[PDB]
Amino acid sequence: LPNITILATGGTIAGGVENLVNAVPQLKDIANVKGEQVVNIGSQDMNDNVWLTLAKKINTDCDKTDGFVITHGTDTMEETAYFLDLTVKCDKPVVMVGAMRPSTSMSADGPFNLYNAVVTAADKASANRGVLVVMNDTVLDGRDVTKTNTTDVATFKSVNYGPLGYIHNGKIDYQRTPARKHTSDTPFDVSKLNELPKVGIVYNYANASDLPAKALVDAGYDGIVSAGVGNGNLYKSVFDTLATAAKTGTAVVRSSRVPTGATTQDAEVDDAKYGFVASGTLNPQKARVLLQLALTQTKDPQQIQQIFNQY
Amino acid sequence: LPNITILATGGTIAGGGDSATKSNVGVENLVNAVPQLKDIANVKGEQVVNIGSQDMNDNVWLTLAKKINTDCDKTDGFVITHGTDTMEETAYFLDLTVKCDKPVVMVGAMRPSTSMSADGPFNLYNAVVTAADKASANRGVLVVMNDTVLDGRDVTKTNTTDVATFKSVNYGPLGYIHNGKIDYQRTPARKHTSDTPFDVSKLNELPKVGIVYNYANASDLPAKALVDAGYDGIVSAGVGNGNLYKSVFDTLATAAKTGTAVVRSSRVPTGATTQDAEVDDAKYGFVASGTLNPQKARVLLQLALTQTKDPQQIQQIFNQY
Amino acid sequence: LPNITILATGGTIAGGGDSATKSNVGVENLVNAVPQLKDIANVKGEQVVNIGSQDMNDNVWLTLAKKINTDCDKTDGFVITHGTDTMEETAYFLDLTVKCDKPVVMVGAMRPSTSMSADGPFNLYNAVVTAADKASANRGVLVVMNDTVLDGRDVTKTNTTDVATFKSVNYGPLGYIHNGKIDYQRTPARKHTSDTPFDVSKLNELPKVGIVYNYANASDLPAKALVDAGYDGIVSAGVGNGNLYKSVFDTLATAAKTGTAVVRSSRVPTGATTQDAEVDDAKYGFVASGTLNPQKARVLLQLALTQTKDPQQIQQIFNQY
Amino acid sequence: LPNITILATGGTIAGGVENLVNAVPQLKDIANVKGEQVVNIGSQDMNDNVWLTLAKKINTDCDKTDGFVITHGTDTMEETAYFLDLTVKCDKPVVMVGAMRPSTSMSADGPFNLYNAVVTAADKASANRGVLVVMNDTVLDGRDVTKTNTTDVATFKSVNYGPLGYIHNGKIDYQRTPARKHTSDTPFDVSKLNELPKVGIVYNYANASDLPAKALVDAGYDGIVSAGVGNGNLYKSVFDTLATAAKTGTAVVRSSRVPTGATTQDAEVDDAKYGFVASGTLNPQKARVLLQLALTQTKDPQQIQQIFNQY
Repeated sequence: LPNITILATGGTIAGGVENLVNAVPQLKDIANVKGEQVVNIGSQDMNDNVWLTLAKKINTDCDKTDGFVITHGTDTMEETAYFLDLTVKCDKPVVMVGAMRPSTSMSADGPFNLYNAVVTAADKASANRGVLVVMNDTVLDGRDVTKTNTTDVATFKSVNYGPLGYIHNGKIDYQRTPARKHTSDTPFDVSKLNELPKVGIVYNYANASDLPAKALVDAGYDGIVSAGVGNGNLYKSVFDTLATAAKTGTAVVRSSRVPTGATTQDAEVDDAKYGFVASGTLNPQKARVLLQLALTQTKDPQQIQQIFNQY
Repeated sequence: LPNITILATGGTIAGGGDSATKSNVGVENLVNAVPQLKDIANVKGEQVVNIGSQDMNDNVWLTLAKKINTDCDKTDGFVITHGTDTMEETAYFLDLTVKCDKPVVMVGAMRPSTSMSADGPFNLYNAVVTAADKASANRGVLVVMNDTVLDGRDVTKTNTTDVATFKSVNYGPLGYIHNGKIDYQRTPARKHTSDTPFDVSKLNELPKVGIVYNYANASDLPAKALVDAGYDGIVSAGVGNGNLYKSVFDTLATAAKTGTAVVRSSRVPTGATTQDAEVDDAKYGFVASGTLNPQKARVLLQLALTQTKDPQQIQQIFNQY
Repeated sequence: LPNITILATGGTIAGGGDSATKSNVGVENLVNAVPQLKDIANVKGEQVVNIGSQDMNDNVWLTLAKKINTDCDKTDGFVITHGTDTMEETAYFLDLTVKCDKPVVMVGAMRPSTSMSADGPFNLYNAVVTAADKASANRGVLVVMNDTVLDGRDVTKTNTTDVATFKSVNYGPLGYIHNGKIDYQRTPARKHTSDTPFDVSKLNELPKVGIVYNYANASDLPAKALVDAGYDGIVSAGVGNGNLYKSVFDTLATAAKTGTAVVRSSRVPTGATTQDAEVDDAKYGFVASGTLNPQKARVLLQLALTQTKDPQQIQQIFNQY
Repeated sequence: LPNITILATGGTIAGGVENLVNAVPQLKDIANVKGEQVVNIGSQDMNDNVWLTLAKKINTDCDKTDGFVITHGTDTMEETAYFLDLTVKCDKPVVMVGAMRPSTSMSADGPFNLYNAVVTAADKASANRGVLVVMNDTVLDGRDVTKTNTTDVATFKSVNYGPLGYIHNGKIDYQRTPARKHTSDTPFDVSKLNELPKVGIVYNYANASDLPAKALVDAGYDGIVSAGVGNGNLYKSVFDTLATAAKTGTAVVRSSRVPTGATTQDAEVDDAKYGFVASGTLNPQKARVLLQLALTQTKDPQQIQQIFNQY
């Protein structure tokens, strides 16, 4: 059976980490499982330092195991998954998993989610598909996956392009793979980084204040992601503040608060005139992930736009 | 035929039929752009304001509510043409502040009126059908898009470009439109229009309420900037079931005990931010938004703050409207 | 605490808590498999029948309706445990024939009770919560699955394996359940339970109604076989908005003028099969099903045929229930 | 500009076929369009003879054009699309398109759907993705696409695995391609066939009659697809009739009336014992398509099951 490493970032999702094989004994029939506690935080407190720790650990320990499962809180799992999708260089499956119900609650979803995550990490067909999220019997790619509902066990969906495969009786039928470049096909190399460029997110809505945007600019933030209205549009005072900042060198990415679809180039904002970048199907928190990593390579809006077109 | 007033807030959502007859109009041309409006209503148009909906603001909201409430006895129903980007916010504001019980229907277009297969003309026709239907009364303010009647509280823009973008993502639509007929199977249970206490006829401004986003390694600077500006309320677009990044939590905990109303909503597009989850709202003086997303929670918080600053009373408001 | 009766129609959807105490139950063990039922209700269980729901039939339907109507005054609410494959059919049959106004809630499980992360226990808990809630009365027969309360008319199985499969795909759910509390925001407008004329207490059989599928190059032999057997009604699972393959159309046109009731439904999983579309129903004597899918249209057609054979009166029934 | 052939099977969807460039003049700016009327029927009357005509025409005329657009009624478009997905051997885009509103109705969707279908057929990136359906600004694969709503212009969706790309301003961002084998990677060759094996569909529901199933068996049908309940289950009397028929050599495929998900092997029916085949994510009408073509190659249930696992 394959050697699978479980990297935990918080509390247990079934039934500490070295006792998962006794909480889910059926794991022993599909893998030899070894567990390590990397951090212990709630995922609402996820941060850049944990991201760097996780990427470096996977890239360092790749040769010591056949696949990785990362147990993670659901709140920010979609952000961590995409960060690792862009920075992991390991050739072996990396699978993120969580639980929408507490492990001690009735009909807890964690045990079977963990089982199916280990199935996915052990499947030779899972390799070269990027970093994966496995939730509710489904294999999802780290780029498009997002939390769609605040409480449903079925909350995680790839809302623009769909799942990669479904799991039944411990077997996966993969019918899709992400076309955007991931893992060893990206230039992002965080092995020597102690920190990431500073990128914040501002919301747009009727009568929106420019004060949040101005505060990030005044703090010297390297980039700002706009959660715009509709197809990435901005309330006038927010636009004005971000347009001035882009002329001073702040990177500005237009995303959307709208939960599906793409913030497109060639719409109602002349991005080239203002020095802005359109996020495509990346939602604001995912756009932040790629913008931070883009800013490790370049500050030029045309080159950042090309990054947002390839990854 | 019913008298229907169209209130325009921006550009035309339907064009055509405007060839001149003299050798030598705007909203008044809609009866020529969509000539079959004649079959279903007596239409009169007024241009209230002309702005893109990404620049929607409190002043336009107050103008619309006051106009509808003042002109209720002069017409049988209202249609408001509005940009799609913030329609869901205006719809809910009017849902809470309109006291006319005659139908008020909002409508827009996801394709330009000059484009191939423009959706505006048929959307406008169906909006007038809805405003003319006696069965549409007493259901609150409505949004009519893509052959569907949606209630103003739950309706939201779900896709950046699709003509089918507007959905009531938690509780579903009220009715579907086919061949100019509506089969209504639902009505909102939350209190609306004349069953709310919100009365803005005499108000010239609304309490200041801003929105902050949560994500990994979120800065507290947006929240701090609102607090420094003396904002009356702050809505948090939380992660998951309304949770907060530690730095943002710290600032909002301070703000809630120092005279700021704090509502926990969620960046997650469906589902409720609940009480009795993983944030002790009673300890911190916070309010949970329920199924109201951040921009909709801002609407209700602004209006709540015209009545009260007490967090327990604001929570009751968020449990009733 | 309310008295809640559980009527089981098959295997247990929750297990455990059954260790013996003597050195030397089935549905009666559910209070041990889900011990927190004690916190919310006084539960008594009866095994009505024991079958897989793919073998559901008219006799079980009649038994359930009669039992609920007979035992209504002996309890405060009912929960029916049922297989998922045909739950949506039984739910609608009971929605039309139950005359008790106390809550009747159906519940099932998409994972075996012995499996990892089995959904049955929490589904049953939430079903009892719903049946015990005074607010659940007068909303018709309900289905409670995956923390959601769904009305029996619109609820359908949308996925072959997902625990979240049951959805009200046209008009949405009535309420969501969190921490043992329901926030109801909707109720069905179509007439149900004591507002219908359908009374099956004295009936030992139901009219014969079959379903035929439409597709490219569809054979007329299924339809002809029903007609030859003297079926009282035939439901067509049409293509698109209720359309029929030419050979099937020919047979059903003949059947409708020769004493068979013919209802046009659709294999398409959401939306209505409408009147005034591309099938002249008046000319052919057909009835359009609206949002009722084929198996749900069969339920209403069977019951319509206990009252009338007249296609105009059956159409009115399909417009009211 | 590319040469695009429009093959019409019914009435016009914009504004006969030789006049589409004047109904949608913007087509002239993206392609040189030539139109042919192959048949003129409503798609509710679609049939095997039209399917054979279309496949042979595309395979014969492949060298004479750069891509194909087929105008088709929406009712059975998902069946024709999958038939062609399995039988077209041409290396050039084949794109199906229709309209949910009449061409003479307000806000008719046909004109822009046709424009976007020609965009897709002209895009070099559309090749080698199988037969496509283009509806409501979206490119969908012929296998998974299905009509989800009776009237909505947005009705067509790939409900299990998602779309291949979205179209904005005449440009497509493809992020997916079907993994199941299609077009020139299948063995199905209809170039010399005058007819297809007889395959019918029976519905399952409470108290279901076995008489439809028995009628198809008595007519000597080569195959029967069951629209089962849940995960492909059958009402007892239908099961019994189909089990007896399978022992006599009738091919029997279990599908489901449930609109998403897979009728799986290793569930509540012992397919190997009874000689049945599980359809996977193919719905009943799509399962019929593949079963008919399977039966041109083999009558053995294990070999038919392998076909349903590869195509």
